[PDB]
Order: sequence, then C-alpha cells, then structure tokens
Amino acid sequence: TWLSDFPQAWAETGGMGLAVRQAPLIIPLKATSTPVSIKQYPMSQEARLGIKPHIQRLLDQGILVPCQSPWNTPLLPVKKPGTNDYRPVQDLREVNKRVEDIHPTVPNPYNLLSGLPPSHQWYTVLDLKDAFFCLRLHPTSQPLFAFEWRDPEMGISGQLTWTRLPQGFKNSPTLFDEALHRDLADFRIQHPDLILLQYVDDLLLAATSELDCQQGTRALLQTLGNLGYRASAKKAQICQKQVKYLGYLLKEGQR
DNA sequence: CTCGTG
DNA sequence: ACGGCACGAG
Repeated sequence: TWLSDFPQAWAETGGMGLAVRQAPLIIPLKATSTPVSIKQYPMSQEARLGIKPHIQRLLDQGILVPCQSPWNTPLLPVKKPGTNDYRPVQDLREVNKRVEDIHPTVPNPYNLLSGLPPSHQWYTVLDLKDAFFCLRLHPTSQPLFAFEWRDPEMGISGQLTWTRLPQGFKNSPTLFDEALHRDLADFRIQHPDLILLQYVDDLLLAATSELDCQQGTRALLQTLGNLGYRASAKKAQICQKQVKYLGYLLKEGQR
C-alpha cells in the first residue's frame, strides 16, 4: 500500500507538483541577444483539436498564462502514427541560440552508475512526473518562451507563455538536476547509509538490505512530496533486487 | 514545419 | 568534392 501511505508523493494523488523551496528561475540572455518573433505556421483543425485539451489543462493549472511578448516561437503538433492523441511541441531553437550557455553538470549514465557499490543490492527506482513543470520561471524570464494560440470561438486572443521551466529549453535538464540536488542535499546527509543517484528526473535509491531500502524509500517519498515533487506511482519500482534504470537492468551488481 | 546531423 | 536525402529532434 505504498501509494496510500504517501498520497502527496505520487503524481496520481498529490496533484501537479511545484518545488516550493526553489526560487523562480531567471534565464540570462547572451550579451548580444534581442527578441525574435517567428511566425506560426497555420495549424490544421485536426492538430489544433488534438492539442486544445492539453493547452486548456495547462491553463487551468496555471502552467500557461496569456501574455503579450516580443518573443514568439512555433508550436508544432507532434503525434503517434495517425491522427489520434497529439501534444504541443514547441520549437525553441531560435530562443536556445539566444540564451547564455551554462556548464552541463548532469553526468552521463555510464559515469553515474559507476558510483553503485556491490554492497547495495536492494533498489528503488522513481521517475519524477512533469519534472521541469515543478520549477517556477521568474516573471522577467517568462515572456521569452511565448507562442501563438488561436481558437475561432471564445478563449484567448493570441500569445501564451510558460510560468514553469518548459520542454525544449536547452538548459532545462541541467537546471532541474541542480535544483533537485539542492533540495535533496539534506536527505543525503540524514541517510549516509543510502546511495541515491540522480539523472534529471530519473532516480535510483540503493540500500544494503530490504528493510533500510523500505525505510529509505518511505523517507525519500516523504521528502520528495514535501518538497513539491511528484513520483509516478505507475512506473515506480520499489525495493527490488532487479530493476530497470537508465536503459540498464540492474541485478547482481551487473551493468 | 522547420532545422541540424551524417 | 559536392548536395540531395533519410533521420532525429525542437
């Protein structure tokens, strides 16, 4: 009943997350950057109808807000083989080219796994749901990711933008990783016996035995939920000696 | 749809 | 030495 014991920790019961201890993010532009407003290639009604519900949900959650901005990038209707279930995919390439680069601190999976001792064979794998959306964007940086949204009937006039770290932004992975590392620094200190690996939104908790893996997992779940993050109950792999993590199958300390 | 990569 | 062309990705 791991789900019932930690309602606030699961995306299924705790609602959309929000990293309350993290200050809204300010995105520095390169020294020569000036706003660019790229035209929206007219979208077919089909793509527009598949995307509508997603845009409405995001608006209700406050993840998206109306705005007027000198910046504007294309919205694209990416989908599965067919005409069913779409999703809003933004082309932030002209924006990415204009924001100042940061040192990529997220380690590659190979080097990250090398830090897993053979002594810790009891694993718990958690996948944070809508990770980037948990980090707020400072109002001064929000205009940067604006895009056009139209709907014949009543609703919005033109541009919408994000209030949270969006998808497609080149620095989202790194900024989320560093943010979660700051939020879990304490947890690592209070649990010296545990091994916690972080790869953006993919987490692996390692323990010496089955008990302290259960007690540690309870602790991480409690902590994650309190901090405003949300783990997917569906994918969760709790206290197993065999788990799927970052493409590998961990067992006997192999791979 | 628009790019970058090979 | 090209430069059209899958393929991946925002």
